[PDB]
Amino acid sequence: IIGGEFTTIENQPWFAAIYRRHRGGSVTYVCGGSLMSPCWVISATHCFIDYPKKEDYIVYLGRSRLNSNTQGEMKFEVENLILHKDYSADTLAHHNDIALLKIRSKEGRCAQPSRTIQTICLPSMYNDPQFGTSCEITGFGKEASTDYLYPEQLKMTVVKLISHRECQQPHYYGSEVTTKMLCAADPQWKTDSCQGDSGGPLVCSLQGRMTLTGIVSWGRGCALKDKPGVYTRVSHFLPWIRSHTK
Amino acid sequence: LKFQCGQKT
Ligand SMILES: N=C(N)c1ccc2[nH]c(-c3cccc(-c4ccccc4)c3O)nc2c1
Repeated sequence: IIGGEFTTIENQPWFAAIYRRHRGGSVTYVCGGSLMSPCWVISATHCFIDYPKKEDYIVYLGRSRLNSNTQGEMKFEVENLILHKDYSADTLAHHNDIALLKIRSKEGRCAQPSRTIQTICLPSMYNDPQFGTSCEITGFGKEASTDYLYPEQLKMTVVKLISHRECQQPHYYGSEVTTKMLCAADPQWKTDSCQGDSGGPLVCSLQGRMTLTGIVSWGRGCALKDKPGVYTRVSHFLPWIRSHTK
Repeated sequence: LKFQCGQKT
């Protein structure tokens, strides 16, 4: 996240940290995700596309730091990894970039609720906030586009939803953005999501609830003028989500 | 106690 403040997971109790194991001893961060129900985390297909070996990923709930432990955290294995059929990427955008991970603990259980572990709410069929709404994004991704390391502390920031009309302006992303994506930026192009934030959540309040309105997906640069962050429009995938989380 | 989506405590 470029800008933003540092937070603790108590302020984002639905955020999940997904890591990959390597033979040699290291586990590296892959992407963020969010918990929808006790056994399901939702993230982005492009985070698993180049290495769809579920047994090699570890999911952690209740984590405020990247490589150190947080008391209360829970570790899970990926029981089912569901990527999106029709996922495609072009020179920038990812289409249908949503993925689901069913988690199982070594004792055979799913997540349990605490002050550091909570689910986030889904929107209702194709229902979104109106452009202008302030939503917050969170994650462990880059702090500057030039960095080559990720922060050790969780970060958060607030961005506003913009319209498709504004995003599809030729000098923004033109037709690369579709009806199944959402764009969010800071009025003064100062804070944004960046590499390392993929799969994490875009939360806004809808009809009273804190709802997962978007998934960090792509963007040209980080916090660049007229280059909003693009998110997967969760409200348009509810059928798909249901199809697997039944 | 149990999950209540969207609630921070
Ligand atoms: N400016 C943004 N709003 C933005 C947001 C998320 C991003 N994620 C990435 C990204 C860049 C290189 C590799 C990956 C990646 C991560 C995990 C697995 C595969 C690719 C990214 O998500 N760039 C990103 C840019």
